[PDB]
Formats: sequence, structure tokens, C-alpha cells
Amino acid sequence: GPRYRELARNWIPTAGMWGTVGAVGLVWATDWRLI
Amino acid sequence: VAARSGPFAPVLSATSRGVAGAVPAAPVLDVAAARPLVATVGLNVPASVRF
Amino acid sequence: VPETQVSILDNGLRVASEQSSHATCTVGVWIDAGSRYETEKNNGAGYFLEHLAFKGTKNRPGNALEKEVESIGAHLNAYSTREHTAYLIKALSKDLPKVVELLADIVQNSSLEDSQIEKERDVILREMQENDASMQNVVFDYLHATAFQGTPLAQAVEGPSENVRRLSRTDLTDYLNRHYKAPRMVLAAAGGVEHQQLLDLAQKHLSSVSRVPCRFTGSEIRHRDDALPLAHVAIAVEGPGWANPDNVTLQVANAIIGCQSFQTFNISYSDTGLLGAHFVCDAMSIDDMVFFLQGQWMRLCTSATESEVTRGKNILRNALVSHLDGTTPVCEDIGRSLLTYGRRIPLAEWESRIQEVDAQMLRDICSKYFYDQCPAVAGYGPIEQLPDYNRIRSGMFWLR
Amino acid sequence: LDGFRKWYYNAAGFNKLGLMRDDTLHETEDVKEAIRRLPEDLYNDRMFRIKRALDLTMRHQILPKDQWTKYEEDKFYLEPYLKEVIRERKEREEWAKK
Amino acid sequence: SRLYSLLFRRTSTFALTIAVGALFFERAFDQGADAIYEHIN
Amino acid sequence: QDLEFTKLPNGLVIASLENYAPLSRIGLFVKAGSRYEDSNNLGTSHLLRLASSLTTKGASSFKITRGIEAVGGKLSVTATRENMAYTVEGIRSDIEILMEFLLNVTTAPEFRRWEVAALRSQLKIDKAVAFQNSQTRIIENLHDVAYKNALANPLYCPDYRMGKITSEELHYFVQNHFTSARMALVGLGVSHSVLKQVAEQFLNMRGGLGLAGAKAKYRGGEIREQNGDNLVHAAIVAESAAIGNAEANAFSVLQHLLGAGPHIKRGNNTTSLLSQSVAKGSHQPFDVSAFNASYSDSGLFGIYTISQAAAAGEVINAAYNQVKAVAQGNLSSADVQAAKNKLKAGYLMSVETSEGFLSEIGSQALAAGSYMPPSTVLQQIDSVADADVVKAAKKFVSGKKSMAASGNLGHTPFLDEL
Amino acid sequence: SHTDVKVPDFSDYRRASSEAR
Repeated sequence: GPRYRELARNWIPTAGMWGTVGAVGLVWATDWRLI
Repeated sequence: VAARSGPFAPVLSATSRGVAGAVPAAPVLDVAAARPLVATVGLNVPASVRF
Repeated sequence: VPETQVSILDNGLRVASEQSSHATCTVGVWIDAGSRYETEKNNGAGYFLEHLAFKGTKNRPGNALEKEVESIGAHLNAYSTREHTAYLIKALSKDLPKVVELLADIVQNSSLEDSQIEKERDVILREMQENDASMQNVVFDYLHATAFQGTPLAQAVEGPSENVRRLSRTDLTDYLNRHYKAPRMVLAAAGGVEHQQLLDLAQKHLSSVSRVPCRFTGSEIRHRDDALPLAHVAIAVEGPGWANPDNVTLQVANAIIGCQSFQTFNISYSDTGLLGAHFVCDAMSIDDMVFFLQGQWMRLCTSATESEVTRGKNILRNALVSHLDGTTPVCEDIGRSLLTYGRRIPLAEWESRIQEVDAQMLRDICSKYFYDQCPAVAGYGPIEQLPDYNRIRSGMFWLR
Repeated sequence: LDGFRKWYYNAAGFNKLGLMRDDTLHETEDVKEAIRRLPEDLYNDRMFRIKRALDLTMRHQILPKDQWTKYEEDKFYLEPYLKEVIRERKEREEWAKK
Repeated sequence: SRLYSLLFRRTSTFALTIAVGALFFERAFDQGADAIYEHIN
Repeated sequence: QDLEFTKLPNGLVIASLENYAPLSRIGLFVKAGSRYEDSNNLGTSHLLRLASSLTTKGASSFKITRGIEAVGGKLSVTATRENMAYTVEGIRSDIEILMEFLLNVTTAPEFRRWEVAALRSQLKIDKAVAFQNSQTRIIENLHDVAYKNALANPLYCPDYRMGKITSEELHYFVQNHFTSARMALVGLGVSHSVLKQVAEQFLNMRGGLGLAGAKAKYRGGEIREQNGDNLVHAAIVAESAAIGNAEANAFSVLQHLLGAGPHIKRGNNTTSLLSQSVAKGSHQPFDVSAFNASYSDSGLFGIYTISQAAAAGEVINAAYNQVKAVAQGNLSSADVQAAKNKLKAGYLMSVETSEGFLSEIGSQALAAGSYMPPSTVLQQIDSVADADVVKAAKKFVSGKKSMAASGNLGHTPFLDEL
Repeated sequence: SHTDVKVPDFSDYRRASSEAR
């Protein structure tokens, strides 16, 4: 519905940030040179 | 109750607001006639009333 | 809605009025004088003068004051806060002539009979001995002490029993002669009054009135007394102020929030304030509530919804005070508006400031004032399961 | 279709334990709310029927054929009460989306 | 003060700054540390 | 815009005032107070008052609660021993659905048994919160000892009746007292027309006169409650005039002569003959006032005292003696003029607010079917004259009294001693 | 009552900004 849409739009930016952290974390940990 | 009671009004008018110190959380016992009551209690003997 | 017309007299006293078709009127005097202007040597001077102000003036020795204002059929009234003092009379409009002259005596020419002074001292003291029964007031006068430690905003309106006992006519006279200046005074009238007649009466009487860093400290006070049946807990952060525009977006936030007796408050003083929640619960559930509260504040900070904002804007819309609410409510608003804003904000401007509020600026302002802020906590009762400051401070933010 | 529904009712086998159809519903949140709204006599009969079915399953027995629950006789008592629970449940849900 | 309001106040960003910093810290620490060890021996 | 009071044919008394207010208010007034119960359905009106947010035929409890809170409106129920009033208020753009909700609540309840079973605990909580202060308990006790059948019924549900009130009792009470001839729909800030249209879509179907209540009978007596409070509360009343007589105006002038609340904060309410007569002999803290509660068939007038237990006796005696002085003609015309001014100022300040204005119009509607302009009243109160006041007094000083006392009553006198 | 005493002094602890802190 509309409300949950507002919620998603409001948290997805935060979620993307979290994924970003994971990207750095995973890559740094995996030492994947491709990155 | 506007002109008749005035200050006493809120005593005669419940006003549950419905939608839209506090109450402080406001016994089962084990199981006629006419004569002056006489209570009895005993050290070991269960109590009783023989009215 | 009729406009509130403001004039200014020689003294500097302002004369504000908002005529309405209701028949009676509420004529009051506001004064910018409270416990914030006291310097810990006269901490109960305003309260004790508020007791002495109806016990007779030269012109009305003894019970004269109460008698006449009784005869006329007027329910006089008064009150004192940390920043403002009010003396107001509700009376039939036609009686303005005397509703105003009487008020003039109450602000100037007042007589503080030492005899009476003695009794009022006893009255205040004894009541205070029992004022402890008002747990909520206690909680709210510590939510003030621990939040404004070291400032004149920590001290209560009543003052400590100490000062109450140790007070004399001259001291009072000082507070009276110091904090009762004409430029810091508003004569407010609401209801069936004419502004020109009220201005002429203020020129005739009351034209004599003489013309002459608050800080919030994130802290905690815990008064543990396990014999009480219920616990009262207040948690607040620093309110924007009286003049700050964001106050309105914060009121909408309070309208979104609205265990037990979970009220919400936005107390405003001159560029400061306390914004938070007070709740009374059984000891065993204090923890849960404190958490629930937080989660909610946090909900608004990151997850508002236009629908709920609307719910909040509408409830706020039905709170605005107006002629319908009556004379006193309105006067009171006229006196506070002239003392704080310097003008009477009309209801159309309030409606414009309400309708400009949306969900994005509400969560922005809530993140500005609630998120990752150090709160002031005041608990009274069986408050052992009330969490300490690290758990509340950690609940003031989300990992996610 | 009516006769084939009677044949499937016999093949399901909860009538041999004396149960009704509404006794066999899995107690979700809505079903427990509908059970809580039942009157006392219907609730007591439902609990006795469930207890008797559990006892019969313990002894690996069934009722005699004259004591089984006739398809025609079975009464859908919880159904009326359940619909409401679902209706109310849905209403609250849509309102959430608002 | 800007940093707090930018990368240290939102927990998500707090994590971001931590992870990113750690990613580079290793480079710096190893490099600096190695310099020291070599100088010593 | 004078109230366009109009009585629809059925009996509903529609009244309205387009004050062009930002926030309107629409109330509906029913003669269904607690006096219409008997010994078999005591406390049913309390559960009916608390059952305003239940499921109706047209809107569920969730829909009613979320729809009233969605527009920020307010729905409240106020109840006396005679009358019930269901009031909604909100912005003019949402009062259509507010009237939908209010008229559904009044006209078509469902009274589901699980909902009332959940509501009985709230009934107990509401009764405890209401009896947290001594005045409420002593007035309920005073009515119970003063009347026999009708007005002796309590506003709050008795302790044994909690857990025993059923859906059928609520349905019977609604079907026997919520009829169109006992209802007035009053709207401030709305057009009269809409009130009528909502008065035909609703409020017109239940149109009997309903079940007539019994006439209230006076009994007299005294009920005492020793509970160890710090202050002794005591109310001593007698039978007085009813709604619709000039003797009721005389009794209102008599309570404003004797004292009907302080006008000054921290005042001693100097004038009150009672307060003066107590304060000339007793230096203890006290609070003495005059009590008047008049209903459409009977009234109670008397004195109300709060005092230290020890002085409780002579203070009560002093207050009683003051009324006896008024019964002997010992009064001045300036005092009666001041009492009239106090009464008329209290009436005008009671009707100055919007919800008080809506209640007044409402009450007048149910009571006399007519609206009495504030002005008219003023001249009628003026009609009351000195002798009239004296007369009402003698009625009190003679009529059998009813006394409700509570506190440490070791020095509280009895009626044969009083 | 609750006003007899004032919050004890924390001067030896208080630090003479929030964003930075």
C-alpha cells in the first residue's frame, strides 16, 4: 500500500548505506583484488 | 446542571471521554437464624460464629 | 475571527483585547516575572506575593478586595509559573470599570500586612509539607532540577521551605518593586469588552506602574521510595523555545504520540524548554514503557507517515484556543502571547504553520531534537527496574 | 456433488471420533480469537469433544457407527464467529495501508 | 562538529566510516609498522 | 442566529446555531439517566456510558475510533441521574462523518457479548478513579439515603453488579429509553437543515415515548462511612423544588446567598453567610458551601461541610444555625442583590463556552422543549425576591433531612442532635 | 518536600559543543 511504500522509500536509503558498509567489509575481508 | 449546582456540578456528571495519583491497581475462602452474634476463634480449633 | 488589537501606554504597559460576543469578560494582568528571575535568596517571593496579593491593599484593607470582587460576582484568579505571573478576573463585561480598578490595586498600591505575611507563610509552608502528595508535580519539578542544574530554571516556583520561612516584607517589596515594571506588563481582555473603553480605563488606572545563560544538562535524578503504589517517570530533551518556529512541527510530533497515563509535554521557556513524556506505571513495567516510548520517538525520526502526520495535524488543529473556548482561555492566550511573542498570533497563521508541516520536515525536526540526544530523567516511586542512564541513552538511537 | 461431499466426509474420518468440522481447524490467531468469543456451552462441548477424540486416538479406537457425526448434522458453529474475526482483521489491515 | 553530524551520528554511517577506515587502516598500519620493524633489524 | 429550535413530528427536538465557528459541536441528549433503572438492572447506564466506542450497525469499534481520531475530533459522554448526552466536535469539513458515527452510536448499537465482557474491567477501573475523592462518594451516599427508588440509584455501577451486566440488559435499556420523543439533537456551528436530514436517516426510526420512570420518593435518613480520612465530609440536605418552578430560582438565590464556591483564589469567601458563621467560631481549616441539585420531579437542597474531625460537630451546627437565621428573616436586601448578581454571572459564564452552550440548549430542549434566551432568565432570576429566598430556607430547615457523612466520625453529630 | 535541596554540584566532573562532544 501507500504507507508501506513511504516506509520503504524512507528506509531503502538507509539500507543502501548498510549494504555499502558490507561491500567494503566483504571486499576488504575477502581481499578480492578485482575490487 | 449549569446554574443550579455550579461548583457541585462535577460530582453529578460522569464524563467518560470515550475515544480521545492514577488508580492504584484497584478473597476466596473455604466454606437461617436469629440471635446476637458471638465470634469465636481458637488456637487450633477453626474459628466460627454462632450468631 | 476578530483581530487582537494592541496599544501601548506611557508606562509601557500594553493593553491587549480581543472582543467577542460572549457576555462576560476575563480581564487579566500578566507580568514577565517568575522563579527564573529569582536569585536563590528570594526563591519563593513570587509565590508568597501571589498569596498576599488578595489580602488587602490600602484602598481595600482586610477582606475588602475579596468582598467587592465577590459582590460584583467575579471569580478572580491568579497563578505563577517559572516565567510568568497572572492575576485575572472573570466578570460580567459591564463591570470592567471595577474589574480594572481592582486589578490596578493588585499590581500597585498593594499592601503586604506583616500580620498576613505571617499566616501566608504558614499556609505555604504547610501546603508544601503536603505538596509532596502531588507526585506528578514532584516529578516535574525535578525533571526541571536535574535538567537545568546550576541555573535559575532548576529552582521551583514555590521555593524551598527554607526561604519560605525566611522572608520579609522588604524582600517581598523588592521583588514587587523590581519585577513589576510597566514595560513587562500586559493588560489583556477577552470577551464582551470594547478596546477604546479598556484603553481609557488603563490610562485612568494602571498608568502609574513604574518604568524601570539557561542551559539544559543531560542528567538523572532518582527518588526511590518503594512504599508508593505507582511510579512516575518523566524523560525530556531540550525544547526549542517559545519563539522557535519548529515548535509547531514538534507539537504535531506530540500529536502522533498523544503503559499508563503516557502523556506528552512541550514546555517552553525563553529560548529553552523540555520536550518529552511522563508516564506512571507499576514498577514491574517501567522498563517496558521506557523502551516503547523510545521506539516511538524513533519511529517519527525515521519512519513517519503522511497519514499519521495528518492525524497529528488535525488534533493540533482542534487544540488551538478560541472564542469558543471562552474568555479566560482566550485572555490567558492574549497575556502569554504579548509576554512571549510580543504579539498575538492569530489562528489563521497557526493554521498556515500547521498545513506547511509535512512528514519529511517532521522527521527532520524530530531527528534534530530527539535523535542521539542526552535526556533528563526523573523517577519517583518503585523505580528499581527503571533503567539507568546508559540504557536510556542507548535507546535514544537505533543501530539500524 | 452433494453425495460426493458426503463420501469425502466419510473418507476424512473426523466424524468417527465424534468431532465437528470446526473442531478440526488449526488454531491460528484468528481461530483463537473466534474460539474466545464463543458462548460458554459451545466452548465446553468443543473442549469435551476434543478431549474425547484425543482419548479415542490414545486407545486407537473410534466411536460406534451410531455415535458418529452425521455429515448433515455437523454444525459450523465457529464459522459465524470466525468470519467476523477475519473481517475485523482485514479491516484493520487495509486501514494500516491508508 | 561537522563530522559528527555527517558520518558519526547516523549509525549506518557510523558503520560506513568504521569499515572504510579499517579498510585503509590496514594499508597504513602494515606499511608504517613494517618500516619500523625493518629499521629495528 | 438564535437557536432555530424545532421539534420534528416524532418528538426529537432539533436545535442549531450557525456560529460560523471553526470548530463545531453536535450533541444528542436522551432522557436515559440512572434514575430509569430498577433493582434488577443497576449499573446498566454506567456500562452504556462507557460503551460508546463499541461496534455499531454501520461502523465497527476500530472504524469509529480510528475515524474520529483521524480527523482529530472528540466524542464524549456526559451523564447525570436524569440525562445522557453524547457529544462530538470537530472541524466543519469532517462533521458529516462525525454525525454518521454519533448517530450510529445512538441509534444502532450491537452490544456484542465479548465487547461488554472486556468492558466490565474498565467499568471497575472507572469507578475506582471516580471514587478516589471523598465528595463523589459522599454525594452518592447522600442520594442513596435521601431517596427511595428513582434518584437513589447510583451513577456508578455497584460492586456486585460488575460481571453480571449482560448484552440483553443494555439492549432492553436502549430499546426502552432511547426513543425519539425523549431525544434532542443540538448543533452549534452547523446548519439546521443537516441536523434534520440526519434526524430522518437516524433518530426517527425509534419513535415511542419509551418506558416511563417511577416518581422519586423521599425517605430521609443518614448514612455514615467511618474510613479514617484526615477530613470529615458531611452533607445534610432536605427535599426542595423541582425543575420548572420559581421556587427552584429561590433555592438557587438561596445557595448563592449562603455561599456557592470561592470567587477569589485563596480567598476566605468572606461574604458566604455560612463561611462567616463558621469562621467567627472555628480557627481550623474548613470548607462550607450550599448544595443544590434539582431534577424534573424533585430537588435536594442543603449544606456541605469539610472540616477537621474534631471540630466537625459545632462547625456543622454553626452552618445549620446560619440557615436557621435565614429562616427567621435575618437577611439584608443588598446580600440578596449580591446573590442574584453572583447567580446571573455564574449562568452567563456557564453559557459563555461552546460546550456549555451546547449542553444548556440541550438540557432546555429535553426539559421544556423550548429555548430560553439568556436574557429571559436574567429577568426571571430577578423575579425571585427576598421573601421567596426566606421561604425556600424554611423548607430546608423543616423538611426531613438526609445526611451523608464520611471520615473519623467520633465527633460528628446525628440528625436528632443536629 | 521535593524543593528543600538543589542538585548537588558536579563542577569537578562537568566539562566546560554537543555535536563535537
